[PDB]
Amino acid sequence: MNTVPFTSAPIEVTIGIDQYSFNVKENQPFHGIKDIPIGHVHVIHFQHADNSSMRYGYWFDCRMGNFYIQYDPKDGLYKMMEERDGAKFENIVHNFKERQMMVSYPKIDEDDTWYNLTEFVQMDKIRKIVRKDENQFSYVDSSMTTVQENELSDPAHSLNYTVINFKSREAIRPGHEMEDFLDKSYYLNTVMLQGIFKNSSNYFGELQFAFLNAMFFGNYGSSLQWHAMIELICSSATVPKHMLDKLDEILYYQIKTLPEQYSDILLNERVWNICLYSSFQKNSLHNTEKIMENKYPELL
Amino acid sequence: GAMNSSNYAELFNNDIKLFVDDTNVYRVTVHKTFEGNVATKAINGCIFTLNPKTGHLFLKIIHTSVWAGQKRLSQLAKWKTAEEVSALVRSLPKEEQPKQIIVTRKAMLDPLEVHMLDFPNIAIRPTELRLPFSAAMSIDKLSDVVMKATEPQMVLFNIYDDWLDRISSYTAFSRLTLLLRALKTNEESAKMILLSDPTITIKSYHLWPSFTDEQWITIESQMRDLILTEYGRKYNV
Ligand SMILES: CN(C)S(=O)(=O)Nc1ccccc1Br
Repeated sequence: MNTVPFTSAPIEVTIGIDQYSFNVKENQPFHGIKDIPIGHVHVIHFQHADNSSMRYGYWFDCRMGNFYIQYDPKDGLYKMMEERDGAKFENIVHNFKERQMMVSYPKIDEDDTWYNLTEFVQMDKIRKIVRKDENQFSYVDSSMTTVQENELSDPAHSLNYTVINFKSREAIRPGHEMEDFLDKSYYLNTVMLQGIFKNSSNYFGELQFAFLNAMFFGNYGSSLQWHAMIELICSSATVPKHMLDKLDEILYYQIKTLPEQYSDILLNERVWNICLYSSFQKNSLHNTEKIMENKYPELL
Repeated sequence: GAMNSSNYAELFNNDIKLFVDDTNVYRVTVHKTFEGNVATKAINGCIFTLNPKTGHLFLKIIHTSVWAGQKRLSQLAKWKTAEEVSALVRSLPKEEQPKQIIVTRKAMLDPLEVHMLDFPNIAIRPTELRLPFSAAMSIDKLSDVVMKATEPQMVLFNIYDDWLDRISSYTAFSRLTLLLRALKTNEESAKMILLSDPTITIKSYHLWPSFTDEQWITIESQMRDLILTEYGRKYNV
């Protein structure tokens, strides 16, 4: 089990760890989070009690180093940092554990939610979308814009998601305009899967990461990216059967986890009706269609 | 953005633009079969592509052979329209290519945008105007060339005849849309109005009769009367 210890908690803050969260009061004796499952990526995120503006957080993988949080009173935020002195870090984690000033990652044993949301998400791919190569972890917040958004202003702080555009030369073969626009299989399978992502796992991983940035940080461009990657599959007549089955599972757990109250902003009516009712895949997303109809029948 | 009553004078500035109307591209007659079912039979169609400033009309004739063995013809018709407009633009010298293309029906926006990806600097625009270009097939010489065609063909016309020698393009477009609106509302009346006087003929190289200025004023009044009446005859007023 891994641990993310905290130097202190000087300001009141709601702290999230993956899909869990807890309130920490100003100067409460809080010193971090223990029992974090090894083998998955994780996200630790923050919303100050004085500013529900700017949710922000850090994607990390405990196998890549020893990480800890300390509040920076100049920049005014909880910062992730790395301690390469392993002895010193193990020592600091042991005393905090002995004084019981840490919350436990509260995973129910029956619960596969986090695995199902992050199945294909890799830290190495996250670090290519969020470019800050001197750190092993990746900062994201509510306000960061995507490359594609910037094209339509600071590139160092951008989300470098794979650009998908249905009305672009990349998507449309000369001479197959109508064919390729109505059936996007060539753009999905040749351009994107074979050409750019290399395999469907990398595609799904980016799709899952965009959704999670949309859910945890309300990141608008991430929501756009998640819907675009969905729409490209739903608008393709020819999709490997294993990809359709896995997409249905992916989307099921994403819809299941979404807050019932955020459906109005994080769900694009047009794309979902296409996937579920008009598209080629109308009959192929059985789990996703059932949970959507029973939980958000308004949207449809 | 969309073209409407407020940005109407833009049509007559010196930025080359074309209206594209696809209404008459896919045309059918509906008939009964021997078994008593219903079938369609396609007839020749046309794309109506018009420079409103100059009157140049690029009438691309759509031969029924282009539908053979195709499904979902109404959807295909929009893509075929787009393919042919794009081909037209590519055939033109750079300095004659339009800066804007205005489509008369919103369903042409995506087909045309996709076919024109090679011309990112050509704006594809809808309009809020209810233009009467579908009535182009009520102009006898245009209907005649469409129906006689035995293969795909482009025919070039000036839809304003020689009017621009005496009036502005704003006035010429207004006359054209009045004539066409009249032909759409009551074709027979409209045509009677235009041809009633046998001494006023249509030159071989023209589409409309050789009215004097005074005669165009009388004609235009008769067309307005026609349109208002049918409006009453229809809504009872
Ligand atoms: C001991 N400290 C409370 S500290 O130094 O402020 N915190 C710290 C430093 C390195 C690694 C982990 C932590 Br938490």
